[PDB]
Amino acid sequence: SVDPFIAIINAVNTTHTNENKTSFFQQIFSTLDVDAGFNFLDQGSWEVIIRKALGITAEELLRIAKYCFGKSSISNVKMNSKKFSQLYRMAMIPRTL
Amino acid sequence: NIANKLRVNLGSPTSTVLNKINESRRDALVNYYLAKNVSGDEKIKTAE
Repeated sequence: SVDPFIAIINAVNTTHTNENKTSFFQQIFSTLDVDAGFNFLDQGSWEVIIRKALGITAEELLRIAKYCFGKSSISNVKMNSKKFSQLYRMAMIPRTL
Repeated sequence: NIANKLRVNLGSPTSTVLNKINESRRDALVNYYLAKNVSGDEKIKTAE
């Protein structure tokens, strides 16, 4: 549909609208924050919910974070709605196939 | 820790395991609400 295709190409839809209750971002990523700190060089409590959403293992998530950020700034990333697209993009193209 | 990280790919919000989670949670919550924290002037002892 429209929202996963947008989230593949651009920002995940974070605007709560005249839908049922919420946006596509809180529908997929159950409880996170746009513009939050993410030390996914090591781990966090978000790391459960991102694997809930995308269906990734641990080292495949580490490799999918090696790309789309480079191997220099994996530690301190302030992920807005466009940086979650970098993770949704590389991990929903396989599962829709 | 183990309960927070067995929730990773298991216990999805569209499944049947979370129904059993909720059924085991209501049996604790109803009995605890019968134990404490109501207006105690009313005789509320059972689930009915």
